[PDB]
Amino acid sequence: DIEIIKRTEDKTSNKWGVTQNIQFDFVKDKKYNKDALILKMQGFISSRTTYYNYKKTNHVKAMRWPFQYNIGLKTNDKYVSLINYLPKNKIESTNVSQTLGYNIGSFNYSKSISYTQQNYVSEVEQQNSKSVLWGVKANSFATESGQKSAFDSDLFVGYKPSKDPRDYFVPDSELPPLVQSGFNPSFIATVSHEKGSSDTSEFEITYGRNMDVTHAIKRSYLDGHRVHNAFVNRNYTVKYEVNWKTHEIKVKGQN
Amino acid sequence: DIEIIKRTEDKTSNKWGVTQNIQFDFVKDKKYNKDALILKMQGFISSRTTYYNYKKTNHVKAMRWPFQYNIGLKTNDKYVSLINYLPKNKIESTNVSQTLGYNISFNYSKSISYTQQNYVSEVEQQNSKSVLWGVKANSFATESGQKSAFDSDLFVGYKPHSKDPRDYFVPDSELPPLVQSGFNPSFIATVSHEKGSSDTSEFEITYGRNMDVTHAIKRSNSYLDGHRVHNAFVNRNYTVKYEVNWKTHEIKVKGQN
Amino acid sequence: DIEIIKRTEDKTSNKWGVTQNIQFDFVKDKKYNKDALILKMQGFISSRTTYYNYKKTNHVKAMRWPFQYNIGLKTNDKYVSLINYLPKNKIESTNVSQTLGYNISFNYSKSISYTQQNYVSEVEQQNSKSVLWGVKANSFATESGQKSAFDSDLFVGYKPHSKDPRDYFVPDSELPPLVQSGFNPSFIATVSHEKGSSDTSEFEITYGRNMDVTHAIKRSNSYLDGHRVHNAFVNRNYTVKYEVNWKTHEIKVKGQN
Amino acid sequence: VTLYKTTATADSDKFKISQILTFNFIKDKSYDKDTLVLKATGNINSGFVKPNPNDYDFSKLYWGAKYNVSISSQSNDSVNVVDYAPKNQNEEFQVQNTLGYTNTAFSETINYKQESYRTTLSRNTNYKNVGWGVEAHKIMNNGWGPYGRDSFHPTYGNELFLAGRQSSAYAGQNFIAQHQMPLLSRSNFNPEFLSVLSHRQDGAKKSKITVTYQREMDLYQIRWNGFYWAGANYKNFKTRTFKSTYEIDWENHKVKLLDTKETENNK
Amino acid sequence: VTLYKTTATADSDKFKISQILTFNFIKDKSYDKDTLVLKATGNINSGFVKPNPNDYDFSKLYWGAKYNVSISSQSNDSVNVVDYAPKNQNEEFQVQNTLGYTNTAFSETINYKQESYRTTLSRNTNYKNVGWGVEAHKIMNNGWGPYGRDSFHPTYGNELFLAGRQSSAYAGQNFIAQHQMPLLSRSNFNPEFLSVLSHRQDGAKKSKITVTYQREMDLYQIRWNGFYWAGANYKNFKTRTFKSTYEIDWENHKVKLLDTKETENNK
Amino acid sequence: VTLYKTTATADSDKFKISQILTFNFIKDKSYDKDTLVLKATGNINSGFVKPNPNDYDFSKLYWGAKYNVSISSQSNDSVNVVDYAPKNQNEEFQVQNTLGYTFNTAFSETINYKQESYRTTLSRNTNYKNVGWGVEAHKIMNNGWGPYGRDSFHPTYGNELFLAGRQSSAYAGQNFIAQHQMPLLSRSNFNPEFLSVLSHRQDGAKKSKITVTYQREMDLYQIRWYWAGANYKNFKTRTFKSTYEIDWENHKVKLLDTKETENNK
Amino acid sequence: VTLYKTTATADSDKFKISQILTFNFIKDKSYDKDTLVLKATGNINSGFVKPNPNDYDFSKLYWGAKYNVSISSQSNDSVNVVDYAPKNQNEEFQVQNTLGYTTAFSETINYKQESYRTTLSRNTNYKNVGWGVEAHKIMNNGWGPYGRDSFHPTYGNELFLAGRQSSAYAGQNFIAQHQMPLLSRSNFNPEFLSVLSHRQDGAKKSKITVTYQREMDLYQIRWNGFYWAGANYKNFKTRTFKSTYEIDWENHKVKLLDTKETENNK
Repeated sequence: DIEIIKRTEDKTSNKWGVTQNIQFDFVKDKKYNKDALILKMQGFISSRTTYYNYKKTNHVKAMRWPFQYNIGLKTNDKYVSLINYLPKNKIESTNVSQTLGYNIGSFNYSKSISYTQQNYVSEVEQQNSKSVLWGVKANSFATESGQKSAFDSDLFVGYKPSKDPRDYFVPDSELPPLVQSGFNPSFIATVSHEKGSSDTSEFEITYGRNMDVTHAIKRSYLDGHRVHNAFVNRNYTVKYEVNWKTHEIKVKGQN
Repeated sequence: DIEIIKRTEDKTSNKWGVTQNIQFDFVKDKKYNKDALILKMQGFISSRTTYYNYKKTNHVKAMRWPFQYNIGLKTNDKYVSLINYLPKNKIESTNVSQTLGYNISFNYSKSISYTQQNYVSEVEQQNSKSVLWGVKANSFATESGQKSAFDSDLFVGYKPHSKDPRDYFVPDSELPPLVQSGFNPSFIATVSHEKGSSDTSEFEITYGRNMDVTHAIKRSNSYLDGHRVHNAFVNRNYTVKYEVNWKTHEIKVKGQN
Repeated sequence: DIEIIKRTEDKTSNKWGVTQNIQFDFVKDKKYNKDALILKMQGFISSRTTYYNYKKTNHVKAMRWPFQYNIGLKTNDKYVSLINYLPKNKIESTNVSQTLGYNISFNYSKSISYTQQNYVSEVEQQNSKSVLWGVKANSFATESGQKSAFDSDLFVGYKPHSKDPRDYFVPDSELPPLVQSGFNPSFIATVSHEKGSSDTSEFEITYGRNMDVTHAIKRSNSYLDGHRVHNAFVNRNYTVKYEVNWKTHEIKVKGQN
Repeated sequence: VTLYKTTATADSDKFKISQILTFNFIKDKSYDKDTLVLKATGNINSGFVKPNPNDYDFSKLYWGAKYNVSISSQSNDSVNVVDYAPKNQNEEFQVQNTLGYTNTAFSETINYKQESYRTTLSRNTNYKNVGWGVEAHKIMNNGWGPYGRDSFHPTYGNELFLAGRQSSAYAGQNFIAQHQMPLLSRSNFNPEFLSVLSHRQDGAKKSKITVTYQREMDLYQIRWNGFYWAGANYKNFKTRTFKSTYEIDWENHKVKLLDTKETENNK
Repeated sequence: VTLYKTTATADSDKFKISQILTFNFIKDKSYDKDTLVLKATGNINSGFVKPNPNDYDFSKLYWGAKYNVSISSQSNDSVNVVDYAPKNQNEEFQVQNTLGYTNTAFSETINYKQESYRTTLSRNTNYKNVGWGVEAHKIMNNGWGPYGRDSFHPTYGNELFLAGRQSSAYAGQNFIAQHQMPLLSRSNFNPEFLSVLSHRQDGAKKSKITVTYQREMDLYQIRWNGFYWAGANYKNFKTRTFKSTYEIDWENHKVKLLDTKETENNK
Repeated sequence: VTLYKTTATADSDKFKISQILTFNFIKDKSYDKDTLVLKATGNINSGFVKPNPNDYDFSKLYWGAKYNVSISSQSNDSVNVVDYAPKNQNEEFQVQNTLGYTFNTAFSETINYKQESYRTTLSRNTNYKNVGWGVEAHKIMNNGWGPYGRDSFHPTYGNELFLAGRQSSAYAGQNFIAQHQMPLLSRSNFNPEFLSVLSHRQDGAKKSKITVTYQREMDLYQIRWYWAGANYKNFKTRTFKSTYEIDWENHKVKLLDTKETENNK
Repeated sequence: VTLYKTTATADSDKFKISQILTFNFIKDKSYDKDTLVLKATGNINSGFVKPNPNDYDFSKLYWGAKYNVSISSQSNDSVNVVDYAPKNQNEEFQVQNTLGYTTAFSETINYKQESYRTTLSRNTNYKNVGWGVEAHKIMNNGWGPYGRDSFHPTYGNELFLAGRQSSAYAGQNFIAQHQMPLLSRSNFNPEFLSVLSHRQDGAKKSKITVTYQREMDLYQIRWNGFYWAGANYKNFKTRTFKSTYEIDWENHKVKLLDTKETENNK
C-alpha cells in the first residue's frame, strides 16, 4: 500500500571541493492525503585542509582547516513543507557516580561523570516549514596526553621547528579523518506537497565548510595562535526542481 | 479466540487537581465462562505542592508536599470479583558481595547493592471487591548522597532570609518530578462478572494524595533547619463512580467527590 | 511425523518421606526404527532433617541431615536400552586472570573464578540397563565465607545451652532449602525398546537420601564444637516398580519398598 | 488440545485474607487423564500491629513472619498433584579466589542473592497436597545484619527491629521506623503459586479441592534493663488461617466455592 | 482497524518557532469513539543573545532556560485527551553500600542519569489539555556544578555561566565559552511530544485544537565588586509565545491551519 | 533430504564401560554418497581405587587420568570419516598491558583465559578411516594451589597432585587430599559426547562394519614419608571395543561383537 | 527487483597485486537508472624488503605503508558513483572525569586504535571513488604509538628501531619481523563497495577503471658513535596496477579490456 519512486542526482564542484549525492524518494502512501518526498542528502565535502608560510616571516606557518561543515535545505514553494528531518538536537545526558566514605577520623568524597565524545557534533542551526540548516562542528579529539578541545589554540600544533610549513603541524595520523580527508554527510528530510497545486517545486541544497586558521610560531618550540571563523560559508549550492506528477528531476542551477 | 470492546472516560476535578483517564476493555474470551472487564487506570494527579509563611512569624516558612499518592478501586456488585491486578507487592531482593582476605594482617568486606525508586508502590488492601495502592516517597538522589523521605531536612533550602517562602526550600531542579509536577498513575485491574446476573455494575475509582509539611526555620551567622509534620493531610482524594452495562457495553458516570 | 502418548504416576511413601512424580512419554517417531519411551523423574524428597539429645547426656546434641540425595532408574528387560539421560557429568571449567607487575618491586597475582552450587549432581553409574545419580552437598554461602559440606562445624549453632537440641544448630534461615525442606528432583531418561519383542517392560525407580549426623558439644566462656559422622545412614531409599505396555500404553505399579 | 478457563474467589474480611483461584482445564488427546492448571493468588495481610509509643521500658509489636499456602485434593478421589511451582532452590553463588605475592596475600570473594523472605516447600507435600512456606529470611536492619526470626546476640538478644542498643528512651519509640521494615513484615503478601493436577476420566465428574492461606505473626519485644536495650522474638505467637473448599466440575469445567472457615491460634 | 494520516505546519519567523504536527486518525470497530494520535515536533529557538565583549565591570546575556509546549481541545467540543508521552518519571538510581574491617570503613555509592534539561508535565494538564515544560536542570560549568536557574552561593551568587571568580578581564568576556553551554540554552529545541485524543461519533464533524510553543529566556548577569566576580540569574525575563489553532475534520481526516498568534512578555 | 535414525549399545559390566551410539542416516539427492552422523555417548568409569587408610609411611591410589575414544571403518570398505567434533582448539586468551608514571614507574601485564581440569585433543592416529580423541587430565588445583597434572615435578616433593600436606603428621593412607577435592573425571565417570560424520559409496556393499573403542588410562599416584609424591602414567589400562554392522540399505545397525582387554604393568 | 551477478579478475604477478571484482546488477522498476553494486577485493602485497643482516653502522628496509584503491567511470559516459563504503569516520571516544576530596582530579579516555586507518581519497567525486589505507598507530613493543612521521629530536623516528644503545649490527637492530604490523610486511586484502548508476537511454557498454597501488616507505637506521637513530621516508617506491573493464549493462556481463603496471622510484 506504499509505492516508492526513486531518483538520483550527483553533482560535483571542483571549485568548492564538494560532491552532492542526492536521492529523491517520492512516497505514494494511500493512507496519506498529501504528496510526499524524502530527500537523502549524502556525498563528500573535502576538508580542503592546507598549509603555508605566513606572509614573508619564515618563522610562522599556518594551517587552514574545517572547523565546521554546513548542510542545508530550502524550498520556495509555498505548497511544500518540511514535516521531518534527521538528525535533531537532543538533550545532553551523562552518567554520574557519587561516593561518600568514612574511615574510623577520615572523610572522602568522590564524584565521577562519564559520557561519549564525538570529534564533530551535528546541531540544528535553524529550521522551519521551508528549510533546515545543520552545522557539524569540531568538538573534541583524543590525543596522547588527554582529550583536546577544538578551541585549544595549540590544537594540531606540531614538533619540527624545518621551514616546510607542513612540518609546523601534527602529522596526518594525529588528525581526525574529517580534517585529513573530509566529511561524508548523511542527512534526511521529508517534505509534504499539497496535491493538485504546483506541478513542480524547487529545492536548494547547500554543502560547504567554515575554515579556521592555526598559526604556528617558532619561539626553540612551537606556539599556537588561532583565527576562529577565518572563512565562513564556503559553500556549494545546487538547485534541483522536482515534478510531482512525472517524477522528473532537473538541476536548475549551482554556484 | 478473543473479542475486545473498548470504552474510555476522562474526568477532571479542579478542586482536587486530578484527572482520571480510564479505559474499560470488555473481554469476550470464548474459553472463559464468565464475563470479564479490564480497567486501565491512568491520568494525572498533580502534586499541589505549595509554599507559605508560617502564621505571622518572619523566620518560619512552610512547604506542603505529596508524601504519598492514593489509587483505589472498589465495586459493590456481589456478582463481580477482582481476579487480577498490577502491580503487586514483591519480596525485596539485593545483591551481596562478601570478601575475606589476609596478608603475611586481616580484612573483611561486605557490600550490598540495589535499585532505589523515588516513590514505591505498595498494595495496601485487596479483596474480591476492591484493591487499594499507596505510592510512597522513599529515597532521593542528591549531592551529598541519597536522602530518605523521612529526613526532617529533606527539601530544606539555601536562602535565609529572602522573605519569599519558596526560597526556604530547594529549587525545582532538586525536586523529583513527582513533587515538582505530580504522578501519572498506571494501574490495572481485571474483574469477572457472573453471566446473566446483574445487568449493570458500579465501580468507584479513587485518586488522591497525602501531604506532609516541612517547616523551615532560620537560625542561629544564619542557616535553615527542618521540622516535619508527617501525614499533615491524608486522603485528599477524588472519587468517581462509574457504572458498566455488561450487555450493551455502555459506561455512565454516576457520581463524583 | 512425531506422536507422543503421555502417562503419569504419582506415588508417595510416608515411611520414606518421598513422592515420585513420574511422567512417561511414549515416542512414535516415524524416522526411528525402535520403540522409545522418555521418563521424566520429578517429585519431592523431604530432607527428614531432625534434631535430638544425644544418649542421656545434657551437653551433646545432634542434627541428622541429608548429605546426599539418590536418584536411580533400572530396567529388567533385555529388549530395552538406555539411549539418553540428563544431567551428565561435565569437566570442571574455571576462569583465570593472572598479572605480573614491575614497580621501579615485582608483584604477581593469580585469581580463579567459578560458580558454586549447594549440591552437585554426579552420575554414579550408568549402563544400557540403568543409571544412578547422587546429588551431594557441596558448598554453602554464609557470613564468614563459603563453608564446605565437609566442615565438621557446618550448621553448628549459637545457643548453648538452651536444652532444646534445635538450638544447638543454625536457624532455618541459615540452612539451604535442600536441608530445611528437601529436594525436587528433575532427571530425565530415554530408553529404546526392540519392536515387537516383549509386550511389557519393568522399570524400577529409586529416590532417597544418605544422612549425615552432626554432633554439637558444649565446651569450656562456653561455646559449641562440631563433630561429624559422615554416611551415618546410607541408601534410605524409596523404590517403586512400574510396568509399561509397549502396545496398549498402560502403566501399572507393580510394587514398592 | 483444548483449554477451558474459569476463576473463583473467597474472602475473610476479618483476617484480611483473600484467595483468587484461576483454573485452566486442559484436555489433551495424547494423555489419558484430565489436566487442571491452578494458579493461586490474592492477598494475605501481615497482621502487623504497631508498638504503643507510650510503653516506657518494655515494648512489643506484632509482625508477619511467615505465610503458608497449601492446596490439596481428597484422599478418596482420583485427583493427584503432579507438578507445581516454585520448587525448592539448589542455590548458587559466585566465587573469586586470589593469591598474590610481592610478602603474600590470599583473598576470597563470594557473590550471591539475598532475599527478604524465602520460599520453600512444605514437608507435608505429597501426591495429593502441595504447600509452601514464605518465611522471613535475611532482613537488614540499618545496613546491619542480616537478622531473622531466631537471630541471637548473647547480650542484646534479637536486634531484628531494635533501633539503638543505648537509646535514650522511649521503648515503643526504640523500634526501627516502620518504613525500614521489610514489606511482607508490615503490609500484605501477594501469593503467586502454581499447581498442576490430574483427574481420572473414569472417576467422579466432580471433586473437591481445599485451599488454605495462613499467616504466622511473631511477637517482637524490647526491654531496657538499666544498662542497655535488648530484644526478643517469639515465633508464631499468633496464627490466622483461612481455608476454602471448592468443587471442581471436571465435565463442565466449572468451579464453585462450597465453603470457608476461619481459625486462629493465640499463644 | 483503519489508519489515516495527515500533517500540518505553522511558523513564526519573527520568533524562530515552527510547529510540525503529524496526525494519525484511527478508526477501530471495537471502540465507540474516533481516535487521533497527534505528534508535535518542529523547532523552538532558544532566543540566546551573546554578551557584548566591551561591557566592563558588569555584563549580561539571555539564554533559553525553559520551553513549554501545550496541546488543548475546546471546553464546548467532545474531544478529550486520553493519553500522552512523555509522562512524569518516578526516577531511579543504583546504590552500593560497603562495610569493611581490617580500622572500620563505610562507603555508599549511588549511580544515576543526569540531564541538562528535564521534561515534566504542566500543572494545567487535564482532560482537555496536556502540556510539558522542558527546563534547564543540571548544568556543568567545566567540571564544576551542577548549576541551574536558581543556584545560589552566599558570596558569588549564581555561578552558572561565570568563567572565574578572580578573573582579570572585561565583564563581557568572563562568561564561559559559548560552546561550553548546553545545546538547548544557546541553540534550538526540537520538541517531540505525543498526545492521544478521543472524539465522540455523534459530535460535530469538525473540531478545534490549539497548540502552543513557547520559550522562557533567562537573564544572566555578572558583576565585579572590587574583590571578586559574582553572578545573578533572573528567570523568565523575556517570554516568546506562538500559538496555532487547527481545525480537525474527523469525518474526512483532514486538518487545516486556521490561525496563529505571536505574543511576548518583557520584565 | 531424508533422515533415518537408529541406536545401538554395548556394555562391559566388568570394566564399567558402556557405549551408546546414535545413528542418523541422511540421504541427500544433491550428494553422490550415503551420509551417516554418528554420536558416541555412554559411560567410562574412572577405575578409581581409594587408598587404604592403614598404609603407614607409603601409600597409593589409582585414578582415571585419560580417556580414549576411537571410531573406525574397515580398510577394505568404502566408508570414510569426513568430519567430526570436537576439533583441536587454537586457544585464545585476553591481554591487558599497562604503563604508569607518578611525578615512579609501573608496568603490568594481565592475561585472562579458560582453565579446564581435563583437555580434549584428537588422536594423532586420526585419518580418513579413523577418528579418535584423548580426554586427558590437564590443569588440576590441589587446594588453592597448582595447577598440577600427570607430570608435575617439584625437585623436593616430586608430584604433589593429590598430596594433602608436605609436613603432615598422619598415616600415608590419610595424607591424600579429600576425595571430594579431586576432579570429577578422576574419581567418578566420564560421559563421552563425540560426533563423527561418515560417507558410504552408493555402489558399495550394502553392509559395512564400524569398530568403536572406549578406554581408560589409570594412573598410579603414590606418596611416601618430609612427604613426597610420584605419579606413574597409565599403570593400568582398561579397554572395551565393539564392532557394529551398519546396514546402509535398510538403515539398521546391529551389534556384532565385543572385546575387553586390559594392561597392567 | 531483479539481480544479475558476475565477476572479473586481473593480476600483476610482477607486483603481487591481484583485483577481484564482484558485480551485482540491480534492475528496479521504481528507479529510472540501472544500478551496479561493485565489490572490490583481492590482494595487494606490501612490497616488504627485509634488511640485509650484514649492514654495519647503517641499514634500511622497505615496508608497505599505504595502500590506495580507486574505482572510476569515464567522464564521457552516463555512469555515476552514487554510494560507497567505508565512509570517513567521525570518531568517538569515552570519557570519565572524576573529582575527589579527602583534592584529586582525573580524566580517563577510552578509544579504539587501528594500526592502519582507512579514509577517502580527496579526488573522490561523482565519477570516481578512492580510498587510502595508511599506516596509523603502530606499537614498537609496548612503546609508541609511532607512524610514518614520528619525530623524536634525538633518535628521529623510532618506528622499527630495536634499541637506542644497542650493541649489534645495523640490520640486526630493527625489531623482529613478527613484531611489525601485518600490512607492513605481508598482504593487504581490500574490501571496498561502490554503487554506480547508469542511464537507460545511454550506451549499452561503458568502461570502469580500477587501480590498486602500494606506497613503500624506506626506513633506515644509523649509528653515530653515541646512539642509534632512525628516519622514515614516505613513498620512496610506488607500485601500481590499473585495470579497465567493460561493463555490458544490457546483458550484465563484464570483460577485462586492458591492464597496466607502473612504478616510481625516488
